[PDB]
Amino acid sequence: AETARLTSFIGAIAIGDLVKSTLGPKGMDKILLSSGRDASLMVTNDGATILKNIGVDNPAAKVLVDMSRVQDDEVGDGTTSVTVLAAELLREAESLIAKKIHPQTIIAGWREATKAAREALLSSAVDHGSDEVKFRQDLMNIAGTTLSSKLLTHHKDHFTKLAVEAVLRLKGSGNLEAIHIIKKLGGSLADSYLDEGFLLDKKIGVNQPKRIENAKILIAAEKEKMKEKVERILKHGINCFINRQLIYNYPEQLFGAAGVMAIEHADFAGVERLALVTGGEIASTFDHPELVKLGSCKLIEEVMIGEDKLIHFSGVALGEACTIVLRGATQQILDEAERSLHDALCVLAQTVKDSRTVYGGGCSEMLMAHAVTQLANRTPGKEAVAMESYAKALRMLPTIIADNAGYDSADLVAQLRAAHSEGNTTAGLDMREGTIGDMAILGITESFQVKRQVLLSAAEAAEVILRVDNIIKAAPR
Amino acid sequence: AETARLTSFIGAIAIGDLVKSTLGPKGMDKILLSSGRDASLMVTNDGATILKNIGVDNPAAKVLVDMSRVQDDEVGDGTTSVTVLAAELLREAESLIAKKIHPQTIIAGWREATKAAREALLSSAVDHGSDEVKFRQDLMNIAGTTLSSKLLTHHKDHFTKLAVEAVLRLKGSGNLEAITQQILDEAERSLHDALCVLAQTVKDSRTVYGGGCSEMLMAHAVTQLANRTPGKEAVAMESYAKALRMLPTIIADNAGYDSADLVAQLRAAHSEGNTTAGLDMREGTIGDMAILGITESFQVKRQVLLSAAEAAEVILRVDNIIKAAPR
Amino acid sequence: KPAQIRFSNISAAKAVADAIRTSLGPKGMDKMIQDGKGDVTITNDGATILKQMQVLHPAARMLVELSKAQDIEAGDGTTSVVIIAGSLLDSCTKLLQKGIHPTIISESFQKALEKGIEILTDMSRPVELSDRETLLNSATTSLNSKVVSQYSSLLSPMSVNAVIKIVKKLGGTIDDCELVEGLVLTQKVSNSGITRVEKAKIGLIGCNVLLIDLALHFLNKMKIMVIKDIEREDIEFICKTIGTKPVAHIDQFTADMLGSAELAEEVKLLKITGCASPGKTVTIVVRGSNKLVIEEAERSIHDALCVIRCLVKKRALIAGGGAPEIELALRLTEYSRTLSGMESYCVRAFADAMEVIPSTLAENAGLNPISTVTELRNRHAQGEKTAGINVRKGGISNILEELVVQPLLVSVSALTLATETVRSILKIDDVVNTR
Amino acid sequence: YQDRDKPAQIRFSNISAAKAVADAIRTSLGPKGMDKMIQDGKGDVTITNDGATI
Amino acid sequence: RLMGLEALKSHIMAAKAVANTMRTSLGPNGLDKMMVDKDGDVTVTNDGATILSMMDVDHQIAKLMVELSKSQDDEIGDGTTGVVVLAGALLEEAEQLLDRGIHPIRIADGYEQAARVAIEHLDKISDSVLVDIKDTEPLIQTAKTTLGSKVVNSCHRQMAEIAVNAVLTVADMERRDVDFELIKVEGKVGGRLEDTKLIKGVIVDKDFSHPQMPKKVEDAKIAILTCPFEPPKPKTKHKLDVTSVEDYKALQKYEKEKFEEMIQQIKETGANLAICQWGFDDEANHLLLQNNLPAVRWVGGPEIELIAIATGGRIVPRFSELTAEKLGFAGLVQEISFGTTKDKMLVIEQCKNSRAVTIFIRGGNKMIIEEAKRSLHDALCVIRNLIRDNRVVYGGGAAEISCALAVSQEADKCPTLEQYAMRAFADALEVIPMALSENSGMNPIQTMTEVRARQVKEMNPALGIDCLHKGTNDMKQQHVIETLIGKKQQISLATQMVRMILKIDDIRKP
Amino acid sequence: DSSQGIPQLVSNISACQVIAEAVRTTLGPRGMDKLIVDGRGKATISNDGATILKLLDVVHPAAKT
Repeated sequence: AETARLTSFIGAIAIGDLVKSTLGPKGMDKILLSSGRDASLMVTNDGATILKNIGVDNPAAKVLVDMSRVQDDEVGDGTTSVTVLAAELLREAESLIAKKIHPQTIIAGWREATKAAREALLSSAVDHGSDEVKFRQDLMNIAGTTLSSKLLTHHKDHFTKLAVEAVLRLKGSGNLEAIHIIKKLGGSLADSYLDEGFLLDKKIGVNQPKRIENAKILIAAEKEKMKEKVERILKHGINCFINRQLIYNYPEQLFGAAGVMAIEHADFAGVERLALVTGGEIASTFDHPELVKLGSCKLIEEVMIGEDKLIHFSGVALGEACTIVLRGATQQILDEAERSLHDALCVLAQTVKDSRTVYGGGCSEMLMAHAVTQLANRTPGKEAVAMESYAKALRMLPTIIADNAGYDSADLVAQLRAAHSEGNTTAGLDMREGTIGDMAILGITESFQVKRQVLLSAAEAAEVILRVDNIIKAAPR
Repeated sequence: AETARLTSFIGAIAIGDLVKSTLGPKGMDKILLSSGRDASLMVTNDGATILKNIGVDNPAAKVLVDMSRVQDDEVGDGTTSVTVLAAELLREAESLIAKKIHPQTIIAGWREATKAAREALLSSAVDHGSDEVKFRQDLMNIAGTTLSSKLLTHHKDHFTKLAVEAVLRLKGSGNLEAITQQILDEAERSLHDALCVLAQTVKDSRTVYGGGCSEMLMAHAVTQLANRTPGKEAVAMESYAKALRMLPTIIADNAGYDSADLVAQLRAAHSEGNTTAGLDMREGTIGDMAILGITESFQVKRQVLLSAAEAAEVILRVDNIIKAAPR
Repeated sequence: KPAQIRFSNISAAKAVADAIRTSLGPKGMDKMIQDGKGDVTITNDGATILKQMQVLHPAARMLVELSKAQDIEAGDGTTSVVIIAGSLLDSCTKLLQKGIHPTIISESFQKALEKGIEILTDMSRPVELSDRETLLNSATTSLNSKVVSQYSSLLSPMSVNAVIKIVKKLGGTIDDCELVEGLVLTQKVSNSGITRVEKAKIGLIGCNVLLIDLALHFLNKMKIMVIKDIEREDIEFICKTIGTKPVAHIDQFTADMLGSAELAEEVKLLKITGCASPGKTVTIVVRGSNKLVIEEAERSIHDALCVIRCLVKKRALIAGGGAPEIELALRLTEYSRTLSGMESYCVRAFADAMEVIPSTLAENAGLNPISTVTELRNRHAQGEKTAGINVRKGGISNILEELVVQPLLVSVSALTLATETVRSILKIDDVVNTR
Repeated sequence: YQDRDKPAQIRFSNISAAKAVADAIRTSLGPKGMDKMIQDGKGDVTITNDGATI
Repeated sequence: RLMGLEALKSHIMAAKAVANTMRTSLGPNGLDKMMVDKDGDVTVTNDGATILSMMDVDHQIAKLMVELSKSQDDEIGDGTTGVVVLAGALLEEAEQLLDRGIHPIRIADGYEQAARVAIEHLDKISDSVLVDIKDTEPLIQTAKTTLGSKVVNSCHRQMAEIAVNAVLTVADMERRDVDFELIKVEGKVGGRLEDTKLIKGVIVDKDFSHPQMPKKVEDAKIAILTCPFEPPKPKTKHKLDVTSVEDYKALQKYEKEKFEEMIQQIKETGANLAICQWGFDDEANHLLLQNNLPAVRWVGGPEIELIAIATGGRIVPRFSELTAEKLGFAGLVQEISFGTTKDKMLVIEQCKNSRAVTIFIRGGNKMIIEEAKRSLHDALCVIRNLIRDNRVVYGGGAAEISCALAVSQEADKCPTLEQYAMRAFADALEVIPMALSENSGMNPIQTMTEVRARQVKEMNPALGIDCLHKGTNDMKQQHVIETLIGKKQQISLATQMVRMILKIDDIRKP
Repeated sequence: DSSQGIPQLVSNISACQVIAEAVRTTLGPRGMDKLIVDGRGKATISNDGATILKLLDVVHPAAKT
């Protein structure tokens, strides 16, 4: 038992200390290189990409990375804060066991601490039901913080404007199927285009029309058999057809007599996203005629951007869709640009469903520590020590960001404790000048649902490690 | 630099853990045997007798013994409480140095903490402007706490009537000279230590709540001072308060009780009002010190607060030692 | 890690009891001790075993004094005290593995020690101190287990009528003894020529009997009895017997430093009767042929007085051979069923420590260690302490009917000094050397 | 300072590793700079002053 | 090798290794364990059997401890960890008696002597529940407490009603013969724990042969075949031989006679639902639209026999031997999808009290659904034991503390060498509840013997232990009750484990 | 590999003692059981003297007698 408890915590501490340097906007870089391959050399500072690629043989440390993938797939932001905050919680927990404290007793105080911590985030949660102009100002601060410590940190002023604009163009549910992302070569990071009619990143046909009126969107022995399948399409009475594979020129020309725009080589998202935008249907099987829902599109325009033909739609059912067109020099930059954009739209979509927001930059985290320490006034004896450790862990979150930015972490962070106790629950660390300032004045904030999810996933991922006491290794097969 | 820093901290921690066992009414015994004198084997539990006979070679620890001896000559009781508060400070302070914290900044954070820590003693101390029956009855609590962890547990309450009334008849300053064999050697020793504390309470009727109540109240004020101080000084206050919280944590473990629950509950008790809760060493629970009748002298707690804090400022500041050739 | 010292003091004290336990009882096993001079010895008396052990560890050093403390209080069952303390610490290791503090075990044994004397009180039979017939049976029964057991019936009553110094010389036999109200010395009155003095006055250096070549002749002119060569042990007794005081100077010789005696003559011992001074004293004249016989004769009466002293403090008698120990191990198991906290598991372990005494005597008696104690538990549950271990015959028999008895003070003091010493070990966190 | 965790020691290995590459080509600076030898495992030896091929 | 005193000292410590590891996973506050499967898979659970199932240990003394779980889970299930704690706890005290000098045989018999004293005490303090009257009110509430020691406490109430009704439907309370083979546990990813269903019949994850078929068959006609209604093909490939158009036009009409014969043969016999092994082509499904008869496709191997028991059907090899008697019987067959998932399981419902039900578990995670499989199967053991004996004793450590005093009081009435075994069996039974308090994070001993005074000094009935962090003791008020058959088996099967190890004092292998 | 005389008989005497010690505790109805494991890991618990010797398979010739 003695050796097993340390193997699970020390194994988990190494994963947390591995990527703690990437925390904050001024985070450190990290070199990634597989053994035996020279082309796999790469350097990055994204905590989600570091742990996803690195392997771990310790089982207790494996689940910490697995729970982080849930934060990346769903939220897309704050993945590093999950593994980080879950780590220092274990660092102090290992010290409590030396003080004759049971692992189960520590989970008892943490469940009470998460309530005082979740309530602190709720009390500071500032809703925005009116003032859409100011709500637009709020979406830029959540988008600006998501792109921090990324490749696009230099051009954050341009991408934050195209990100929040797509949110206001939607103005409804948080479905990201209506927001398309185009990857094209040429142009710098600031040369990103934007469109509102669901611009597509695919060219089609040889001689197709760039304009059509009243289009019906229906999504889906060589000269004799292809002609038969074209007759299966004309029975529906459409003027625009989409297919998942490439379309040959011979059956493409029969459409020219009726005027059906032939769209070829549609991907997975090209069929699903247009199902809601154009108001059509998947219709993977088109053998039976006139048994599927036909779409509706007024004008199918074509605007050439990035030296490649792009399909522009207009007059679609619920036409709040849009397209954020990314532009870069090569594919390696378009890879880094697409992931940071979609990750920004995830938390932004969460904000349209829940406009409540809290003050970031280390402001909300310190308030969670005060409400928990305030919860220590009414608690049993043993739980008072468990909530003390959960509070010092939240206090060390900006202590790491101050060290990653080089500022004296013992002064800026410890000063927030005296700032938030006696009122003034807005002071946070100003990373630009490296000092303490009010978040409401500077205009920096994050989503309340993202800070709550990492708070729950970090308290849950650590709950599984404390319940483990003995490791059992079977015979590998 | 690094070789000399650990000689002071680890050299003092060994003296702190040495007398960690004799703290509290259920303090453990201690075996001692000198070199060459096999007949000198004895057993005791008194902190003033443990360190006085043990030879010290580490120079950083010699000052801790001399500074704590002032508690034995002037106050006569609580000498063990000085060394425990000092070692617990240097133990946590060694971890602050690992977090890139200068020792000089920690001393500035302690001088600010000692101000708020002394403010808690005055608010909790109870003067006696009248009701001499209540003062004389509370003097038995002062005499009852001094004779704790001694051989006189059979007639503990009997001797409290002897020392308390002895000073009422003298009516002078604190000069106590005007007033088998092992049974008489321990009895006369504790008699001198009980009368010396009694002279201060008759001079200063202020008395604070004992049983770990006064120690936790000093910690709550310093913890509240952490939110009224600059950044780097706030961490020194957290470590100073963590040492005061560990003062009754050792008395609980030496008494066999669960120190993680009984001592930690007084934090939540004293945090929001209720500045009377203390540990019950007899029953092993938490109760009102005012109702149960347990209290200690305020002049003594202020002395241990200043003496242990002053003994730590010297050892924490120094990080290099100069050793000359032995004569 | 303070467990490094608490575990060592137990194993250090455990090794002492594991060795001397085989010498338990009259039918115990002897030992082979090698002295530093090179010679060896064959003896089963436990007081001589541990005295020659020359221990160094502090835990084992306390057991040597534990045996000496029983020699002064009760004087019997010297080895039984070390075995109980050795078995108690053997059970304490089972407790520390459970996560119990040593101080919790100390106060739990305070309850076992409190209920321990109670179990012996209900079973013990009170007796009358003035009844010398009970003083003779209680003394002569236990005296049969000594070395000189054949002449025990005649040495017992000499301690009865005296209750005390014992004079011994070579020649004669053990059966003849005489109680002297005054005092008797092992010296002679040489080189004096009178050897018979009535109207004697004694003064330790008018004075006719001096109790200390030219001084031998002048002291004979005045007809003064000169007695010299007196050790210091006799100076403490003569002062209380006849009322004399020492004179360290010739000028300090006066009337206030003398004594009186109706008769002081050498009948070669100095029979001096008629003290005529306030006091309580008596001297017993003992005879014997060999030197080894008179030395054991003194221990026969000196050990007999330990039983008389046990009956005065505790006017009660208890069965021997571990008979009351079975009641102590069974009734404490029942008292623990009603208790709570960490005291129940500690009172239970305190009872298991006493189960080894009859198991060890069953081993030294040739019987099975288990079947002997396991059968006595039901015999005491349904019966009383009459049945026990009879080592003379080697079997279970009625100890009260087998004429084997010991006083209540012997078994009580063996448990008090033993349990209090274990609590002293539990109150040790670590040991450091000084200079 | 105690500094149990030593990430700064990892930076010195990164400095001394890059320091050796510059110190090697340090003397081949300019037209009047020294020449360097390049021997292949097969034994092909060539000496040149081109800073890029080194 | 190992003979005499040193024989069992290595075997006892070999068995204690399994006890000291699993003594912390006892109770609701039990510490879980990390599993490293052979294929690198990883999981964490608290079940006692799952630990012993994955513990790949080579020591033969510990290997027999796994054989105990094969027979204990069918009878007890829930207390799988406690039996091993008592198995190691008894061997712990046995090592104290082996040093005294007693043979292992007298210890194995003395525990059997003391085990009957404890079983005798369990019958005395057992309280009836459904004596002389059957009722489902306390039967479901007692099952709600069985699921409280797991992560499924969020939706345990709906899961307890489905488990109680599943037993009463296929099994009778009066007959007291409950069959687990009639109750199958199914599961699919999607939904939550409160989305659990109960299909009075059987279900298989296979869709129909065509979406145009009837999605609801009310008739009691089920045709179970291995060869579907189509031109006959083997299990691998039809491989119709065609050289040119001469054979293509002659073989098409040969199958045309087959397409019209076997499709119409479903109506000649009177069958409606055609549960066939192999799938149908588009040509065969076009005629089923005109016939209005659904059919199942790609039915697996063992899926065929599972339907013949519930519906009473028969496995027919060909369409020639079809008749009326060989049809299966059902109340309503339907196809139920889950959001956008194309599972389309074959929902067969009897619409009556049949002798075969199926509990379909839903949930957003497969490991939580798998955890619900065991939490439900353990509830069947509490329901089955309650049916065999409505009497029950309050668990949570109240029985063992009350049983220990009844055994300790009977130890004095046995002048025999097994007396020390009776005293040791009592102290060993106290370790099972002492582990519940240690896993709760409290002082185990001070929490343990505090109940002894309560069951003796305060009152004679037994009181529980504050294990679930509730208000106080006396879990009778908290409705935490264990079975009487389980407590008698936990103490009985534990003595059998000690009886097999004490009688073995030498291991030999070349 | 040969040896004769007095000490050769002791090798056969002390060798037969090991076979008896392997089944010494199995005589009687309440005798102890023994565990033997084959290459397949199958453990057989029994106190039958004939089954124990059938699976031991001692290579010594004196034991085979």
